Amino acid sequence: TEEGKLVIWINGDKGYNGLAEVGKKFEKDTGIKVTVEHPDKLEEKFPQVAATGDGPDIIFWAHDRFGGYAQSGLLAEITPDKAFQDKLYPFTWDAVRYNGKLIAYPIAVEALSLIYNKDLLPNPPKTWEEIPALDKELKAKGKSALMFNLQEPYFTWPLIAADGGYAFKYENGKYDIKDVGVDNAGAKAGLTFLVDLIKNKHMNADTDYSIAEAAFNKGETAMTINGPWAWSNIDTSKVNYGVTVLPTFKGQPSKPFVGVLSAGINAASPNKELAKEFLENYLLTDEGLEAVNKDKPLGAVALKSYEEELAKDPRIAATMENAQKGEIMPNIPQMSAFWYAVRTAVINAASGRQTVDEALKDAQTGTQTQVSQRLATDLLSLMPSLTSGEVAHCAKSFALLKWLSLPLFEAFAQHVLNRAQDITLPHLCSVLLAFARLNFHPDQEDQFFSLVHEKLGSELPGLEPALQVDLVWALCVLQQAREAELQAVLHPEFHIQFLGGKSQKDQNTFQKLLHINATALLEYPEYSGPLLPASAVAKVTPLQKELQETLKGLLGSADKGSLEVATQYGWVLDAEVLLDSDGEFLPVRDFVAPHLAQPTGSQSPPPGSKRLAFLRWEFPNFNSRSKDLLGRFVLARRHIVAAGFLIVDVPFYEWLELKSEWQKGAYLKDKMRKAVAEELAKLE
Ligand SMILES: OC[C@H]1O[C@](O)(CO)[C@@H](O)[C@@H]1O
Ligand SMILES: OC[C@H]1O[C@](O)(CO)[C@@H](O)[C@@H]1O
Repeated sequence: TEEGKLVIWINGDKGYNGLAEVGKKFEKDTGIKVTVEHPDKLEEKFPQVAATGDGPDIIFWAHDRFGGYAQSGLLAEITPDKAFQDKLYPFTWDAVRYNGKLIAYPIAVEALSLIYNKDLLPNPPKTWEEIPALDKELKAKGKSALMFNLQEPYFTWPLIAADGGYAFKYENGKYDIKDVGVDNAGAKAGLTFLVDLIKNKHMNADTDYSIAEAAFNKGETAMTINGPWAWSNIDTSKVNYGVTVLPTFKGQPSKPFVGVLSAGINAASPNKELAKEFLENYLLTDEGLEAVNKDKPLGAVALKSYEEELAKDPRIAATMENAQKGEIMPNIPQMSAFWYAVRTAVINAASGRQTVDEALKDAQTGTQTQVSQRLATDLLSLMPSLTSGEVAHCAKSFALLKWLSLPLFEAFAQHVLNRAQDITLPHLCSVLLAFARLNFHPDQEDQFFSLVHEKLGSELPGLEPALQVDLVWALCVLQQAREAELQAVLHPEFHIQFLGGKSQKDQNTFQKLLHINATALLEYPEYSGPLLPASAVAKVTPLQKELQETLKGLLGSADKGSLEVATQYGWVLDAEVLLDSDGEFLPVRDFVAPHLAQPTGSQSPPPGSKRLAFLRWEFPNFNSRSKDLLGRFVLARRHIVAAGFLIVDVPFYEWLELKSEWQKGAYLKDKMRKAVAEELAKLE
């Protein structure tokens, strides 16, 4: 930012001294002094001081940061002619583009490769499909085939994306933030193969960077996946290692992300043509790059002529080959959500918290919709200027993603109260329905639901019938329904309406009617209003499957428990048992069962009998990243308890820690005992 000289920022781990030698030759020929600095955290200092017109004339950094600098207008558009652009590998120019315009010069290229132990594995595998058999071979020799960091998506992405996956679609020099390839058939096939490697004991789901590096550099595993930064540590080991092309999957190359060390020009620089001359004519030449490479190695470089020299090192050649088959890392701000969404998906799928399809689906959603704490924070700040309809829209969308940001939902409630004067019923109802879906109770709880009752009392009968059900049901979820609202939906007219339907929509409306009716029966003791007539109350997951098989083994006989028990309240129990006072199973269906629509037995349960319900909770039954159930299932559990059941909760994350059948039986028996003991303590 000073005329007549050039100031260059570059990270401290690069060959800034070799870069200075280029500056000295530049001064010698042009008379322009060139100064090179390596300030700490320059990738964060640069947007600070360039926003106000200060900083260096040229900055060196990985290309992904430059996309954000350009958005702020901090990087000048560069003007290399086609003659110069032909000197560099074409794909590298695709990394220094913003809104179709070049904003930096490619310098060096970096990507993951396959690193292998030539003593354990003289010829590395060409394909991913061979590795399992190879691991069986090596496990018998006291070794393993492959170990790499499974915790961070940067290392797993080469396999996930091999057969068609991609972060954001790139076309005509631009990224399409709406076109996300996290959940297509290629991403699924790759992740499935990764998960299968784990299930088959060829890889461990806990393996991270440190574990894999130690294993390979100690000679314990025949292969790893890593980058040039890791070569020094292997040189200091005793492993005769090679570096080569990543294996194919479905005959498609592995697609690692590519990092392009680039040089940008400060938009606030008065020496843009001097910076252009130094970069194009002195740095990006065989002599210039050699000078920098002599100080600290660049790895593979974008300049074709010098890459031919460096590529004599077969490790550099493999780096460039993998980069040319890889996916340039998108330089757009939308990648932040990608990293978080995909990281969660891989961990969830590899550990069994989700299937491959479920995990990638959510990562897709998370990447397309850019959900992040910054999103909720941005909305929280707009709240005073948002309309009632915009809040209703917000609430609906967050509830749909099961994303319960307590600070934002409390601001929804306050927003509604501050506009109780003119807020329309639809806008109020959208918030109510969102609160119920996520089981959110605001701090000004009495005030919020007083408004709901007030606004809804006079207009409820005139609403569409299915909507009346949706709204009363939401109040039942939140324990706010009033007898007059229950009555409005439970009087003998409303039923015949939805009762006789095949739509699956009337059937859902009716199911919610059973929940309302169940609330009146079980949670309002003084309720003397109308109820549904007794005559009108009459796909399998792995968790559901294993829970049933484990329970069948414990019970021993079919008569000591009932599986998939449909109640007259709409809810279905995974299982029910009747324990006598000694904790031994009784023949449950020999006894009366008020919770059921049909009577199934005449005998009265012995005194001291304890009726237990096993209730399974699946991953989607919870708010995102929490152990709090959605409203629908808070309501279900509240009803089963009110029906006189002791609860054995079987959430997926508890069952997931039980790796053997013995553990699963022991866990269920413990939960039964604990529930019964919890009760006896209640009665004191
Ligand atoms: O290539 C640069 C990238 O490499 C990583 O270390 C991989 O974990 C990232 O943290 C960084 O952004
Ligand atoms: O979200 C709260 C709910 O979470 C559970 O622990 C899940 O098993 C229930 O016991 C509890 O009521």
